[PDB]
Amino acid sequence: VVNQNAQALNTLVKQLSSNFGAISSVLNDILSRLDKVEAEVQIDRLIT
Amino acid sequence: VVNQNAQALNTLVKQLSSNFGAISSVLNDILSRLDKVEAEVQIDRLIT
Amino acid sequence: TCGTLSNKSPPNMTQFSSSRRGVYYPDDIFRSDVLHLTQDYFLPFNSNVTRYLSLNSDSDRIVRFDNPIIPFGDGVYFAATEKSNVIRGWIFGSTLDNTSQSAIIMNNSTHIVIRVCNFQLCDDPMFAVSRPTGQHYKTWIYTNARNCTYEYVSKSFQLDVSEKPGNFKHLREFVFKNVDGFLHVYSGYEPIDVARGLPSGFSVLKPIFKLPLGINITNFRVIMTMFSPTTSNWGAEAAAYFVGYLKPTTFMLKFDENGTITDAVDCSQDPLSELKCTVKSFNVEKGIYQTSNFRVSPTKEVVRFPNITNLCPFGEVFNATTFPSVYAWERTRISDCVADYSVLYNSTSFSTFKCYGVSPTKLNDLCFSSVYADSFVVKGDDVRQIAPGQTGVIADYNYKLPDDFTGCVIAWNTANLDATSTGNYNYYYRSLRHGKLKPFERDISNVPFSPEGKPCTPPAFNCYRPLNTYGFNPTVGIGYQPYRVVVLSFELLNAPATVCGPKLSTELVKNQCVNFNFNGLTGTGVLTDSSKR
Amino acid sequence: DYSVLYNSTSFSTFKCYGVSPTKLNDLCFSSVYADSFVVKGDDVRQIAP
Amino acid sequence: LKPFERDISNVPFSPEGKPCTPPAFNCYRPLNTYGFNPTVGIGYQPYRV
Amino acid sequence: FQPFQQFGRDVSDFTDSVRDPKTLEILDISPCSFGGVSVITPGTNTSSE
Amino acid sequence: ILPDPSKPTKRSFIEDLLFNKVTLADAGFMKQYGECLGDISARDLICAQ
Ligand SMILES: *[C@@H]1O[C@H](CO)[C@@H](O[C@@H]2O[C@H](CO)[C@@H](O)[C@H](O)[C@H]2NC(C)=O)[C@H](O)[C@H]1NC(C)=O
Ligand SMILES: *[C@@H]1O[C@H](CO)[C@@H](O)[C@H](O)[C@H]1NC(C)=O
Ligand SMILES: *[C@@H]1O[C@H](CO)[C@@H](O)[C@H](O)[C@H]1NC(C)=O
Ligand SMILES: *[C@@H]1O[C@H](CO)[C@@H](O)[C@H](O)[C@H]1NC(C)=O
Ligand SMILES: *[C@@H]1O[C@H](CO)[C@@H](O)[C@H](O)[C@H]1NC(C)=O
Ligand SMILES: *[C@@H]1O[C@H](CO)[C@@H](O)[C@H](O)[C@H]1NC(C)=O
Ligand SMILES: *[C@@H]1O[C@H](CO)[C@@H](O)[C@H](O)[C@H]1NC(C)=O
Ligand SMILES: *[C@@H]1O[C@H](CO)[C@@H](O)[C@H](O)[C@H]1NC(C)=O
Ligand SMILES: *[C@@H]1O[C@H](CO)[C@@H](O)[C@H](O)[C@H]1NC(C)=O
Ligand SMILES: *[C@@H]1O[C@H](CO)[C@@H](O)[C@H](O)[C@H]1NC(C)=O
Ligand SMILES: *[C@@H]1O[C@H](CO)[C@@H](O)[C@H](O)[C@H]1NC(C)=O
Repeated sequence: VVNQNAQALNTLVKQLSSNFGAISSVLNDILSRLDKVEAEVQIDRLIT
Repeated sequence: VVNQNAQALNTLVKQLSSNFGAISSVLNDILSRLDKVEAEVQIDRLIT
Repeated sequence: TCGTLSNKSPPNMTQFSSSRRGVYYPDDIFRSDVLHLTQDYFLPFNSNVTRYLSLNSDSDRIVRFDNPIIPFGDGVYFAATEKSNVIRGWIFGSTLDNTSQSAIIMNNSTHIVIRVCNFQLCDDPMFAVSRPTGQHYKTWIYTNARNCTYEYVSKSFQLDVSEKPGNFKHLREFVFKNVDGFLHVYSGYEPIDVARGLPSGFSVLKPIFKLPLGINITNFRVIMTMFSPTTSNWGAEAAAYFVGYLKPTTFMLKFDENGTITDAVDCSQDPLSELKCTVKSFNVEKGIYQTSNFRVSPTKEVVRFPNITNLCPFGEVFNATTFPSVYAWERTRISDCVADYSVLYNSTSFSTFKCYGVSPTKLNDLCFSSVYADSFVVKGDDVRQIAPGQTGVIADYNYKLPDDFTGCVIAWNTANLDATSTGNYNYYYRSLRHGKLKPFERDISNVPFSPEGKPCTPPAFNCYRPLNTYGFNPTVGIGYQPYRVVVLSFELLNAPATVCGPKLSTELVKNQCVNFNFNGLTGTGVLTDSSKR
Repeated sequence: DYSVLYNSTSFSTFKCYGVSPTKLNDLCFSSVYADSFVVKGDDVRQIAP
Repeated sequence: LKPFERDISNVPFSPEGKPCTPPAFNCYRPLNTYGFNPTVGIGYQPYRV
Repeated sequence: FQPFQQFGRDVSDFTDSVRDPKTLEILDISPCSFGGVSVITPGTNTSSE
Repeated sequence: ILPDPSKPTKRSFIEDLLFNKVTLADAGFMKQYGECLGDISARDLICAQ
């Protein structure tokens, strides 16, 4: 029971490294590199 | 119980016929027809 | 002509609290019977506001009549409290000189007047009004208004002089915002009976104007009356005004059935305010609740770029005497320099400036681990083909961009250079090949081409020279005219910055929540020393 | 084969819908129709969905 | 400029922050004419927007 | 309605009312098939009733 | 199975075996405020959380 709940949180943080089809897994990297006109398309892919 | 588990798998395979808003339900048909620059947008809709 | 002043004290800058004062409708969307939580420039609750005054002493021996130039932030909360209608209007602008346009807003004696001009403002812009019954006399506001590009005048009204002494009876509240060229004015009115300061209380300000002024508003100052019984020895009396600055904050707003705001929570104000905003509700049952951070938001920004000052050689790279032929395009490293593109604006205008994986106006504040520039000339008709996934004689046989390209394609017409007839250097493209190039592959071979896989020993049937000249005569139409192209390919690796945008750089701020930008890597957080290696 | 044309004519526009121009070289089509006309160079923008 | 802002100022511009009185080194007239001669190529021709 | 309001929406953003621009009359908009409908059947292959 | 007054723990003897026999993934809640700003090796899934 401890291991299952520990593991679930560990997979949940690791899921933040997924791109979900954005140009980057990193939010600051999109916002650094793209303008709102087209950053928001990429940010919405990470949010969803 | 048999019927429910049969029907759950049958609906799962049939759900591969959905487009999910891609140009085609058929993955080979996107990859056949579109460049990687813009197939990936379609593939991601199928993947997700 | 203008009035003049003397024996004038400096402003004292006494400060007061905007106690729940100065809420306004954040946008034009009609909402009814809903709670809306929103981020916008609002005046925070219990924010400081700076007071400015108009008071004679026992005699003209010393006077306050405060019309300093007041900075305009992302916006201003302004409240006038008065009895004798002293505060007539405002000048909004940049320099507040005839060297730049300013907006004048006057609650003039019978009309609201809005004018945008290059104004020669008076040194102390004011009305003069004959005290006992004179609704007007003269307006020492400006000498000249040279280039008036906007005017508005409201319908006729009357003002009471209300010259009686004592407590201030009127509180007039305003919010000014300047967004997308519009000056937004919100206002509200409250009956008051107070001797000093702002009274505490909730206020919502309704939209009064959207003004399509288009001015660069960064400063303002108030226009006030001075009074005389004899049209001489004008004096200042009976008013104060308070200025507060809007700051980007989250508010939760409650909209009536009629869609009026009737309560608001400043989510940053208290823990109870953060709770109310977290549970999206103005009433909260007994309990313990997890609360989302509205406590702290970054205000300072730290921008830190390598101290390389040398500008990139784009003038040299772009204004070469001749470029490569597209079949023999040349690649060059660009390094240890500041990629200021604005140096070109005086010299070359680009018909194409299309960037991939980078937005062309974030480009000014990135830094790159490496940059390569590929140079060649093509038809204006062919510049289409310099993009990922294109096809045609250039993309197939001369210059292929990769599908994963990141970089910018830059092109400009050079008929005044490359299509001169004066002994001119010829430009060539490969027209025939046995296969398509790979991305950033080159083929400078000039062996004769046969459609059959055979040697030629030309001249022979089914043998052709592979390279065609471009017809860059000066007579040809713009599709056939030469365009120079450079393709800048970037990479943004975890490696030392080699080219940077022109951003100025600022001191470190540590142990505070800040915005930061290191070599274009930008975020928000707390910076500290570290044990990391 | 469009490469037959690369020595005769360069196209100011070659814009494809539902098919990418590169993959165009290795598809087959159940049918093709060609609609032919002349317009201003200024009007060519209007021939798109 | 910010969006939909205008700047009709015509003071002499220095690349240095310090002002000038022209004619002088390191300052320039900020405004340049378009060369809308009837001879110029189509990129240089005037378009109304 | 408020004097300048043109349409109204519930908490679902369902446009439930609109001001007729000619009459200035306020119209309610209902969904085209409000409420539940359900069909009782014995099996097909025993009756089509 | 009762507590022992000769021990600092107010658990029984059996209960002290049970509490030793299960190992917590974080060894307890107190990953305190200062503790994640550590060395490069001190990166930790609990700090990532
Ligand atoms: C790279 O070089 C090779 C060798 O010259 C090229 O291979 C030729 O390709 C065409 C079409 O595929 C054939 O008709 C030739 O017979 C090939 N040559 C040989 C020696 O086999 C190749 O096309 C060039 N380009 C790329 C991208 O590989
Ligand atoms: C004006 O300034 C002095 C300090 O120089 C301050 O002590 C005083 O209270 C102020 N009075 C008013 C009326 O602002
Ligand atoms: C200005 O604001 C800060 C915090 O909001 C407060 O500590 C300070 O007292 C205010 N100014 C004056 C004059 O009180
Ligand atoms: C602005 O006003 C001053 C004051 O007289 C004057 O010297 C200056 O010439 C005016 N501006 C211009 C562009 O003339
Ligand atoms: C300002 O008020 C005066 C006095 O009533 C009026 O005559 C004048 O028309 C107003 N301003 C303008 C621009 O009309
Ligand atoms: C502003 O007005 C003056 C006339 O006083 C004129 O010479 C100048 O060209 C005008 N400027 C603009 C931008 O219209
Ligand atoms: C809405 O406005 C009308 C007219 O002002 C008023 O009669 C009505 O009571 C108002 N309703 C609320 C909830 O304020
Ligand atoms: C290119 O540079 C030379 C010397 O620096 C200069 O004479 C020439 O005017 C420049 N050409 C352009 C188009 O800027
Ligand atoms: C800008 O170009 C003009 C010619 O149009 C020239 O006189 C001036 O010196 C140039 N200035 C800079 C900074 O390039
Ligand atoms: C290609 O075009 C040139 C004229 O530009 C012509 O001389 C040559 O014969 C043509 N060759 C083929 C294979 O079309
Ligand atoms: C036109 O609009 C007005 C006001 O919206 C309305 O009174 C009138 O009935 C409409 N139709 C005609 C034919 O006037």
